Amino acid sequence: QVPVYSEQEYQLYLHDDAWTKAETDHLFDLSRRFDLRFVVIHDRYDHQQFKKRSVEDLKERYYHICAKLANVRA
Ligand SMILES: [Ca+2]
Repeated sequence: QVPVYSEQEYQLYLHDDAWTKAETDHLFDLSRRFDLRFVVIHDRYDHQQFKKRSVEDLKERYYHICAKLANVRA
C-alpha cells in the first residue's frame, strides 16, 4: 500500500528543493491508482505541469519519502 503523509508531515520532513508538494501529491496519487507500476506511473505522469522525470527519479522520490515516514513515525 501507498503511504499517506499529512500536510504537517510534508512541511516538516518531505521537502525537496527540486519537487513541489503538488508534484509529490501527483506521484502518490498515481502510485495508488496504478498499483505501484512505475512504467505506468511514468507513462501517465503530467509531464505538462511537471518536469520530465525518469522512472528512476520517480522511484527515488517515492521511496525516500517512505523511509522518512517510517523513521519519523517511530
Ligand atoms: Ca492501489
